[PDB]
Amino acid sequence: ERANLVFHNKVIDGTAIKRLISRLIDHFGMAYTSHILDQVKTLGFQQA
Amino acid sequence: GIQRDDNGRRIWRRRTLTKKDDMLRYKLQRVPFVEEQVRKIKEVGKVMTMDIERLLLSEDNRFEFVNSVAAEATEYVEKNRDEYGGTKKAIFHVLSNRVNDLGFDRPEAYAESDPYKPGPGYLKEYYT
Amino acid sequence: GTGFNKGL
Amino acid sequence: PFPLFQSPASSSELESADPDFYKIGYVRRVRAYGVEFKEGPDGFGIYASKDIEPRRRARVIMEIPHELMITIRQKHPWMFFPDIVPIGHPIFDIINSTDPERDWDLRLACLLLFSFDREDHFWRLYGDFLPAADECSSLLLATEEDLAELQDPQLVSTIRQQQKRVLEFWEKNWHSGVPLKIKRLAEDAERFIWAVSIAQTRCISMKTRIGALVQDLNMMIPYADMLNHSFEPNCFLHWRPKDRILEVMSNAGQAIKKGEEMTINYMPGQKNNMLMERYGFSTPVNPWDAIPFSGDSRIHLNSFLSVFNIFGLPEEYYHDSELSGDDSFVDGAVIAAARTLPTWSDIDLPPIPSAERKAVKELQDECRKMLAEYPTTSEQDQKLLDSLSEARTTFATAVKYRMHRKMFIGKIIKALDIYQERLLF
Amino acid sequence: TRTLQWKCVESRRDSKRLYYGRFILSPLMKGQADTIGIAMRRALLG
Amino acid sequence: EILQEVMQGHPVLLNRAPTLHRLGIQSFQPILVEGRTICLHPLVCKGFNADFDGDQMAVHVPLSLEAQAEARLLMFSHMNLLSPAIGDPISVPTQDMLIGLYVLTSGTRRGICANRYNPCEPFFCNSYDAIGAYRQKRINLDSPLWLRWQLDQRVIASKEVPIEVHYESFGNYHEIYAHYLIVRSVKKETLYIYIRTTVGHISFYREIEEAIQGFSQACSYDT
Amino acid sequence: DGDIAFVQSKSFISTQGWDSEMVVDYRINEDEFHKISLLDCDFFIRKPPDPDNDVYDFREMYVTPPDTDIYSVPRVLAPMPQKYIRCAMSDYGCYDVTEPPIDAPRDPLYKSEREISKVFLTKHYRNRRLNDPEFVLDFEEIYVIDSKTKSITRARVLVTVPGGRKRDRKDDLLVIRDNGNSFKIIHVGERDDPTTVIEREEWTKTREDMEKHLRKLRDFSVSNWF
Amino acid sequence: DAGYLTRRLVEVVQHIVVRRTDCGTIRGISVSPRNKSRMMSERIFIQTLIGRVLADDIYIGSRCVAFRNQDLGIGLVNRFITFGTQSISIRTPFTCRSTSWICRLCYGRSPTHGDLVELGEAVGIIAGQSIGEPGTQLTGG
Amino acid sequence: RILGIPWGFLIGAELTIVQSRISLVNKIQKVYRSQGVQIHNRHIEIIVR
Ligand SMILES: Nc1ncnc2c1ncn2[C@@H]1O[C@H](CSCC[C@H](N)C(=O)O)[C@@H](O)[C@H]1O
Ligand SMILES: [Zn+2]
Repeated sequence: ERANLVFHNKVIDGTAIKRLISRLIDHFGMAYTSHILDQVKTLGFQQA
Repeated sequence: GIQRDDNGRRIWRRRTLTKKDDMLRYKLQRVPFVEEQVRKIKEVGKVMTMDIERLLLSEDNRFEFVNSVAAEATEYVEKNRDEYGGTKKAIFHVLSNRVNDLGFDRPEAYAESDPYKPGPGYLKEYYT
Repeated sequence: GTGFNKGL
Repeated sequence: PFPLFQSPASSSELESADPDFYKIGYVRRVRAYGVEFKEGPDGFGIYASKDIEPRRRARVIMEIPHELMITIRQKHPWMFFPDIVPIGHPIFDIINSTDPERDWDLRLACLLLFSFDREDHFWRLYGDFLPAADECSSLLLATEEDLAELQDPQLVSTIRQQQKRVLEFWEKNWHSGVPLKIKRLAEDAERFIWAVSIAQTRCISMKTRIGALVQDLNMMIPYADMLNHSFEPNCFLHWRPKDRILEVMSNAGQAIKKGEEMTINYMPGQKNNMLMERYGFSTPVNPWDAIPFSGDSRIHLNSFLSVFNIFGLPEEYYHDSELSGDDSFVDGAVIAAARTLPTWSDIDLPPIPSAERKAVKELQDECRKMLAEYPTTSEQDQKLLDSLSEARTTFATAVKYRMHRKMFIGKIIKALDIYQERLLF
Repeated sequence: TRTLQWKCVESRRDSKRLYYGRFILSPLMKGQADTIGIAMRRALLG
Repeated sequence: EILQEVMQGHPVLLNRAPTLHRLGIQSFQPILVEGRTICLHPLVCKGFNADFDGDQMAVHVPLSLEAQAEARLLMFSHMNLLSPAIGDPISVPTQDMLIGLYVLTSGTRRGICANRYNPCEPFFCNSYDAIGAYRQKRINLDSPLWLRWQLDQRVIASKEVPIEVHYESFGNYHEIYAHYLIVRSVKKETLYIYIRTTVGHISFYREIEEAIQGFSQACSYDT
Repeated sequence: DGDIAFVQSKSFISTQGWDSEMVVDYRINEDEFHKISLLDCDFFIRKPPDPDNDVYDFREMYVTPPDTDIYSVPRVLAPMPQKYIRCAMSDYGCYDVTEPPIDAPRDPLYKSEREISKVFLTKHYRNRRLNDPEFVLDFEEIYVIDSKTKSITRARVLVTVPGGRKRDRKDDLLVIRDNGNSFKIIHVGERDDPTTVIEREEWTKTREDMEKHLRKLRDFSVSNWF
Repeated sequence: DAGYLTRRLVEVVQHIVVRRTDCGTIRGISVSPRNKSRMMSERIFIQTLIGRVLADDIYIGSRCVAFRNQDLGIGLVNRFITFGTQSISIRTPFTCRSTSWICRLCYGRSPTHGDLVELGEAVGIIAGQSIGEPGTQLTGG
Repeated sequence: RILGIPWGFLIGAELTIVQSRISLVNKIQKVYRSQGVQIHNRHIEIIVR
């Protein structure tokens, strides 16, 4: 099932990512966001 | 209401979606490249994490839930002392059973083996 | 927490 | 025994539902586990896709998110959850100008018509799977031809009383001076009658906790109304408050076989006249159907209860299957006889078989009279239905209601017959 | 004790234009598995 | 081997002696690791304020089955993501994790920073080709590209009228927005959408979408 | 040529030459009118019967706030036609993709809605039907329905295609620009790439911003651009 | 200094635990959005009303938009601002009919779990740490 | 002195209590909001209570 996210196109920063985590928790729950954080952590570390 | 043809069989109007749903075409697709993620999640143990929350969704107080789990886990170990010591844990068996009670399928106590383990003396070193 | 009431 | 050697490759009236029916809900976080929707001449229905092996606790069958439903408080003030009516919308004045206890159906009909007009509302899609004016079995849509055939002055008077109440409400609130946003909801009087019929035949009252607030809501849950009614249901409705999900859960420790229909009890205990008035259907196995009877003659119900393996208090009358072995005769219909029949009982006083035998025929002597009161017989009506090929569905239900009542009289005649002879042993 | 052998552990075909396959190579001495995996990935992609 | 299976499923409590927050003590699932040092997750090292110029933690193993129950079900990091002070996330990416994401979403150079002179790009049918082309060094991370968008309008851009509408005489008209191109028609209702973006935005969007799908498939309640 | 059948109805009430900011007491039959829904107003244009809903009658038009019954008279700013014409209706606006607050569970992460600020009615050449093999849009006659002013006008269109009124319409390419105010007809072979259109607008904006940023330096007057 | 302040803060409320569902109070702190914006920002005014349990019904004309003992979300709070109501009474620890404990409704919605607080939560100690933890975080004229 | 014995102290003390409650929370929130620290009023009202 396709997830109805929002295609962030401009930029993400400390405040932008913090809002996204807040919205992901309030929509998918902490179990989903805990996995999303790990994928985000790997993506951020890899591209850095 | 009731309508039948010459043969006597009943003919009814097949209720079908007359209009068109936009979200129908935007959600039936599935991503093809999550084989490594789903394998990692099961191996790590995050599959129980979702199950733990799922049980809490139908619960009223999370402090009563853990007390009930601990009480049932103590009951399990008393009956079968020589089962919940190693690869199987008493608490994990309770969580797996409670998910299976809802009608879903999980491995017993979420226990997983290592199919690629070469020998008995070889233990999987973790790449820190 | 878990000690509220007596666990029952 | 190899799969290649084995060559695997009835119920024709039931066909699998349109895949879009589940898909339009599936995209809205609606999950049905182990069940599938099938449709037929009678209507929709949920049938198990596999054997449901019983577990320690109830098994989840279906989940419906709150945002897909239409909910209104049963008690004033009328607050709508998943709020769809905008502030200042004229439809709220129509809703607020209703009887607080008699017009619950009208307030749901206004929301139902309002939801169909809204473009973003889910019910504008789910409304296509609702039965039409002719397909709906509600007696509110029936005319005098079906009502006269119903053969029940009390039930007909109530139905015709509701028709006047609903029609006059439309006349008051859908005159020529209404705004177009209100007029387009009910372009003609007939549509509003259909809206009330859906509201009456599909409302599910339930006490739900939404956030920190607990209240009684006249809900309009989709995919859950499709569950048919049975006084011995195999599943029930449970409201999960943390995620605002309505769970359909099969009874704990009960096995459901492949293809078995999943049913819930719309009402705890009611007579067929109430079901016809509300939902427009009747069940011959209703354990609450009554019949007027003279109190002069009575029997020992304890003997009557035991001979059919009926146990428990009258509030919890039920039949034991394994004790009876097969006993194809006993059903929910004879359980109602244990209540509606005049009976006597002392602490432990045994009955007199001859006196009961003197009274069983006397009891059955009266029982033949009510069947003679109705000009048609139980088999005559069902034979007519098979011969009938072009008529309104409310006509069939009216036939069924009098047929079920006649059989209910016919069932107890046999019930007293077997009871009388079995009393000797 | 063992010799360097390979085997396909997973193989899925959940499309007509999407095939999946997982392969194991073992035993490998320290540092060789990374070299083989890096070069094979470059060969597979381009 | 016995120790490896014993720790499996038995949570332990990690405590920072100069305790700072409620997260100063927390429960993790231990895994036997090489070396003589305690490896710790980078995200939780911010909840512990665990600087890596020197730090030593005290670890306690719950013994009673009740203690092991509440350690796993109340103190695990996957159930404590919001700080009770105001209700804000605590495991927000920081340091080079935030730098890497910032670089990904730092899109194309625009205007005078992209062209030397006043003007006065590849089209990808799906995001997989855009990622694949990036792997094959065909395009850069910040190089602009057009992505054929099959979903609905989803990108967050400033609500502005199209920069320019190319209305063909046969009924097809293209609407050039600041960030996407929409091809509508009068005869038909095709509604073709092409998003002007980079691989970085696609990679970031795909990472979130794959994480959700990967978690859903692993926790397959449908079966 | 190809004039549409000038039929007459019974409810036809001509609104031409009426005050703009005044309402009409009576209520119109929406079935007889084209319903144009915009962000700030709902626009009604008389709809003569036709196999396809392409014929417009600008003799009587009404403007109302969105989903309201109190009709009014639009601020006509151009000589609207007195004959039935076939107009291709294409909206002009923006997508308001927003992130609503999440309070209820499973609330949408985003809310994508399209806001219409102007609507363009492009007359079919010789009132030819869409199904006609010789169909082509006559870009000379374009009418703009502005939501903000609740007014309808005629597009000021500049024709740059060589050939004059006798040119071949198949090579025309209307270029709407400047918030739906500048209409220019160019040859299809001169179409700008969508990448060029975006870069051209970005280059102009950033160049002006860079100059203002550098203007505050005290050696700006003795510096070059490059 | 902050560490010393934490010990005093947690001690005064170490005994406060959510022990009852609804204490049955009727008095609620009344807040109005029209006399407040003159001093503080509107954004923080939302946070004061987020997670609160309404102590009385709120009406807009004959329309009822919120009920007693109903949790306040961003959707309800934004509705109040748009339609300019002023008689907003909410349940706060000030309105609870106790000082050795606090009920779920009077406290409100737990920030961590996004739902009504659960019985037995050591909510006093949480409040103490929520204030002491930011302790280590606290010209042109 | 304006009100009687059973209500001179009843609402008089309440006025001091209520006025102090709103005053105390404002001053405490003034420090934290100035320093860019976001703390819900619940954690402060419990202390003030
Ligand atoms: N047990 C039962 N026996 C007969 N009809 C039933 C029934 N339960 C429900 N119905 C029918 O369904 C109506 C209630 S709404 C239930 C949905 C309906 N069964 C459908 O197929 O769409 C009743 O008015 C009656 O017509
Ligand atoms: Zn209280």
